[PDB]
Amino acid sequence: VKSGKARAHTNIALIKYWGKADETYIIPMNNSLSVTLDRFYTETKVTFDPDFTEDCLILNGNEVNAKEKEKIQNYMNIVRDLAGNRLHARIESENYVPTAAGLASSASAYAALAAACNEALSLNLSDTDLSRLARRGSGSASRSIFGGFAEWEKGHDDLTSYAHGINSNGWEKDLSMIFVVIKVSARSGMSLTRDTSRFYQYWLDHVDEDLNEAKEAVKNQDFQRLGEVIEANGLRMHATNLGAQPPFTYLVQESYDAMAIVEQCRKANLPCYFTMDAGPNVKVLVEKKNKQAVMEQFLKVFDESKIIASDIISSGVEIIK
Amino acid sequence: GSTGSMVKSGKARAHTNIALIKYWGKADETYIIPMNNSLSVTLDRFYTETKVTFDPDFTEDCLILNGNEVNAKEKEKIQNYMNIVRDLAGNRLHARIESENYVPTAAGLASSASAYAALAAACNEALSLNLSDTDLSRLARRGSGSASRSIFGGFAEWEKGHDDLTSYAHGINSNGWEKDLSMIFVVIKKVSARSGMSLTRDTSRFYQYWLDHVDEDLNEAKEAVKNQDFQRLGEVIEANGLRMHATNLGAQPPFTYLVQESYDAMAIVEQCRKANLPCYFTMDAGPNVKVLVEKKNKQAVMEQFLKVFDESKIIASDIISSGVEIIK
Ligand SMILES: O=C(O)C[C@@](O)(CF)CCOP(=O)(O)OP(=O)(O)O
Ligand SMILES: O=C(O)C[C@@](O)(CF)CCOP(=O)(O)OP(=O)(O)O
Repeated sequence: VKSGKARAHTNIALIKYWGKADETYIIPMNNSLSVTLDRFYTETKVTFDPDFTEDCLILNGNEVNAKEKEKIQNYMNIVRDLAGNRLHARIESENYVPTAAGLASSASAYAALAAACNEALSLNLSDTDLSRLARRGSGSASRSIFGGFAEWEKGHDDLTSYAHGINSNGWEKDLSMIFVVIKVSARSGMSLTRDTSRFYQYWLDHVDEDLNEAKEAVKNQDFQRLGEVIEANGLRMHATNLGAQPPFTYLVQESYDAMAIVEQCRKANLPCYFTMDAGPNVKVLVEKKNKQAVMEQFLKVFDESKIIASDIISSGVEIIK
Repeated sequence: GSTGSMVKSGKARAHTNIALIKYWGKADETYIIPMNNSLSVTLDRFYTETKVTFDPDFTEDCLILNGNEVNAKEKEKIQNYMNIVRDLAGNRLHARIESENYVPTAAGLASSASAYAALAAACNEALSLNLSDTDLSRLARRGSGSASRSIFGGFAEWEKGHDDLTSYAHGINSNGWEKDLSMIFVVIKKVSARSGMSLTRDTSRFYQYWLDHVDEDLNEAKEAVKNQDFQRLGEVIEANGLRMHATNLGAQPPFTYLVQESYDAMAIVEQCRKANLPCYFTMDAGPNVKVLVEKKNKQAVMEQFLKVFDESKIIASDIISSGVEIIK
C-alpha cells in the first residue's frame, strides 16, 4: 500500500488561458499569468492498493459524479503510465472553500492530486514535470504547483507546455484579492469560442503584448501598470465569448455593478482592478494597504457574506506530513 | 381638416429603421456627426405620425404625444430643436406638435428615428421649405442620428461626412430586394443610446477595434446588397452588431445591453440556420433581439421562436420600399 498527501492552492489568471491548441494533452493557444491564493485550497490524500478494482474518489466526504469519476479514471491512467504500474487508488479530497459560492477549482484539485501521487509513488518529480503532470488534468492546475506569480508557457508538446514560478522580490506579500460572490464549464465554453468565435483572432493578436507588459510591471512592482493590462486582458477574454457561434456570456448585471465599484475606488484614490473567469464572480486585485477601504466600498452595495478577501500565498504546492 | 388663413400646418408619417451596420459613437456631439457610416432597413410596420401647426399667436412650442402633454424637460428639448427649424426657415413662428408613435415603445423599440424624421418632414411641408431629401436627412439628423435614415425606404446609408453640410443619409436602390426581406422582433433602467455610445466612444478600450473593421463590414454588406446575397449580408451584419456590443464591454467601466434571454434568442437563430432556415440577428440599445430573414422563411422562423417565447413577444415587420410621406 502506497500513500501520500498534499495541499494545493487555487490560482487566478491575470493574463487568461482561454482556448486549447491541443485538447488531449491540454496545450494552450497562449501563455498565461496567474497569482496563487492563500485562502482557498484543496487537500488530497491518495492511497494505492493492490486490491482496488477501479479508482475511487471521495470529495468532501461524498462520491463524485459520472463525468468526474470518469475524468479521474482517465487521469489516473496517465499516472499509472508514468509510474509504470497498474495500481488503482482511493482518493480522498477536501476543498477549503466557501460552500456553494462557485469558487471550487480544477486548479487546486489537480495540482494537489499530481503532487500527492508524486509523493505516494515516490517519483521525485521536478516542479516542471509536476506542472506537466497537473496540466494533463486541467490546464490551470499547471500553475498551482507554484505560489505567488506564476506563468504557464504554452510550448508545443507534452514536454514543453508547463508553468514556472516568478520571483517578484516578495511583491506578492503586498497584494490581495477580494472576491465578490454572485452553467457552461470553462473547458466547453472555451472550446466553442476557440473553434467558432468571430473575435478569437483579435484575442490572439493582443495576448502576447499584454503578457509582456504584465511581466514587465511585475519586475518593477508597478501596481497600476499591471492592473490596467490584466483588466483589459480580462475583458477581452469575455469579448471572445460574445463572438462565439452562438454567443454566450459568463457575466450578469451584478458582475457589472461590482466592476463599476472598482472604477469608483480608483477615482477615490484606492487603486484596484478586476477580473472574471468562467462565472459572474468578480475578483478584485488590490494592495493590502487599501484592501479594507475597497472592501468597505463594496459593503455599501453587496452583502457582507458575499465579500471575501484572500492574500496571495508565496509558497507553492506542499506535501502534508 | 380646416385651417385658418394665417396658420401653416403639415403632417408626415415616417417609418422606423433598424441599423444592420451600426452607428455607435459621435465625432461631434452637438451637430450629431457619427464616427462612422451606417446602413439600415426601414420597417413597414412601425412608424410615427406627426402634425405640426405654426401660428403667429403661439408664444412657445407645444408638444402633444399620443394624446398627452409632455413634461417641461421634453418640452424644453423640443423647443431647442424647433429653433433649428426657425433658423432654417428664417422665421420666428412657434408650433403645436401633435405626434402619435405607432412603435412598440413600451416593448422597448426606439421611436427616435421615426419621430425626428416625421417632425422634419412635417415642418418642411408646413413651411413650404422645399427641402431636398438630402436636406431633410440633415435636419432629422440634428434631432437624432438614426433619424437621418428614416427619410428613406428599403436600404439606406448614412454617410458620416465631416460637418453639418456633409453628414446625411441616402436611399440605396436594391433592385427591389427589400421586398423579399423581413425582420422579426423578439421582445425581451436603460442607459440611453446617446449616453451609452458616448461613454464607449470616449473610454472604451475596444473602440479602436470597432473603428478598424467598420468600413470593411460596410463594403461587404453593400456588396452583399448589390448581389442580393442574403447569406453574405447576414453574416457580416451579425458580426458587426456583435462587435458594437463588444465595445461596450471595453468601456470604463463596462456595461452591456444584453440579458440571458437575448442570448437564448440568438441560439434559436443559429439553430434555424443549421436547419436550413437562414436568418441573422442584431441588437440595439437594449435586450431586444431583431432577426433579419427572407420573407418566405419568416413564418417558419417565427414558429421556432414561438416554441419558447410568448406569442405576444414575437412580432414581425416587412421592409417598406417608400420613404417618408406627408399625410392628412
Ligand atoms: O484559469 C485560466 O487561466 C482562465 C479560466 O479560469 C477562465 F475561465 C479558465 C480555466 O481553465 P480550466 O478550468 O483549467 O480548463 P481545462 O484546461 O479545460 O481544465
Ligand atoms: O441606429 C443605430 O445606428 C444603432 C443604435 O440604435 C444602437 F443602439 C444607435 C442609435 O442611436 P441614436 O438614438 O440615433 O442616437 P442619437 O444620435 O444620440 O439620437
